Amino acid sequence: ELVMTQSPLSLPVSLGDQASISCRPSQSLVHSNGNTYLHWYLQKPGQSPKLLIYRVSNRFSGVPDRFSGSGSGTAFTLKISRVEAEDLGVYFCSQGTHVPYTFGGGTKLELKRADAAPTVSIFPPSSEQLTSGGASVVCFLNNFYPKDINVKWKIDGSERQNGVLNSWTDQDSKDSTYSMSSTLTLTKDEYERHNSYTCEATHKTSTSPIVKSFNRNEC
Amino acid sequence: RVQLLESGAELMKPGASVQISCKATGYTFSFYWIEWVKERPGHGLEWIGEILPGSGRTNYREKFKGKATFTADTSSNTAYMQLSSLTSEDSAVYYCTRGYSSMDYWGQGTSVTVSAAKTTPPSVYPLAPGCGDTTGSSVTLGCLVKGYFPESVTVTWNSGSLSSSVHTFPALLQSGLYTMSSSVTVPSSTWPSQTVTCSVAHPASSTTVDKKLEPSGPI
Ligand SMILES: O=S(=O)(O)CCNC(CO)(CO)CO
Repeated sequence: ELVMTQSPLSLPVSLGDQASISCRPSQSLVHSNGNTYLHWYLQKPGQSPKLLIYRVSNRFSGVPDRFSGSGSGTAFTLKISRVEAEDLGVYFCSQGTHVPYTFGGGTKLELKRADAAPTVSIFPPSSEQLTSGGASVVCFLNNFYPKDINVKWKIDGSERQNGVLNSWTDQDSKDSTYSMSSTLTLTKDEYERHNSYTCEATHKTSTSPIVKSFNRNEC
Repeated sequence: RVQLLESGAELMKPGASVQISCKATGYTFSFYWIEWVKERPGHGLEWIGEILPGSGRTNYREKFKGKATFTADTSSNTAYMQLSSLTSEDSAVYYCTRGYSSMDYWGQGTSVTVSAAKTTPPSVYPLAPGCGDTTGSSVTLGCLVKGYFPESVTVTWNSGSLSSSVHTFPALLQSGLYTMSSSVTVPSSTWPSQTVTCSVAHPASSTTVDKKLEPSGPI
């Protein structure tokens, strides 16, 4: 089908700045009837999406005048003349010309701040948990910016990928930072086959990972 | 004053079928399509299909033919989607929307969660430093809240008296059970000299569990 490539994935702004968001369908959206069914929406956390612009350039009732859309062919653009606090959230485009209708992957409009390295804390399994035969190793990576971050687990120096659960917070209202929790779960049996457990955080603020580790024998 | 009102959250066993409703008010029902959209964490938005009430007309996304079935009742102004043979891939928020020349009004969404689990209170595990490490001027503590069903727990750190400092990491469903975590950062002057407790409420099992945070080994 028609793939809707939306850029950027993340758009940091200061309130008052202009913002521009791009949607490029993988083919023309002009319907046989002459209409171009390309639309823009904003979704706020835990709310449904809301329409902003319909058929390329038409501002929907109740939508602030600072929103506008334009474009043609395979290049369409949503412009916000001055970003206000009510505009933060996830933007996406949809096309309704070709079945199946498709959506862009989203653009997160968020607040720009100074880069901040994560505060990284690692914890071995609880005595309480090991008693039940389980073993979850937890790594918090707190108060970092930008949101983009990667966590790698190593067991005795070897990378491990399966059994990992990652969860991110939304941008902090006071800090404008992000945090993430990464949990490696193994059986108590497997946990006991190894000594060194390491979480490594790769983030813009370092050319080398922030590494936190422990050795099971000493915990 | 167009409104689309969807049915409530569903908790379904694998292999079951569910029917989601969508009651339209504020416009002429047979004049617009009803669109069905799937919002799955880590995926974005995926269109399922649309129905034009009263006309016999539908368009389905190909991979949903055989899986989703749309009906619409022009007497009650209600549209329905049935999803059959439910699996873990079907856990998502489903939206209905009006369609015709944009998805101009969206329902509030219906959460469907697919699991074999019974109501299960969480296991609450303390996350505190140990391993012979030396604490800095601030210490990060946490609670891992694992293996619960269904959603919604609340973690409170000693009554709420932090001025957070607290990070709440959104739950993730894996293998039919939820897991979340919560961290707090306190000055080293306050802990472990004074008591830090995480209180974890799970209204669905009518349970509350308090864990006092203590070192996990030598500090
Ligand atoms: O633009 S949307 O509101 O997503 C649906 C448009 N569907 C039509 C169907 O024939 C165009 O392809 C117009 O009603």
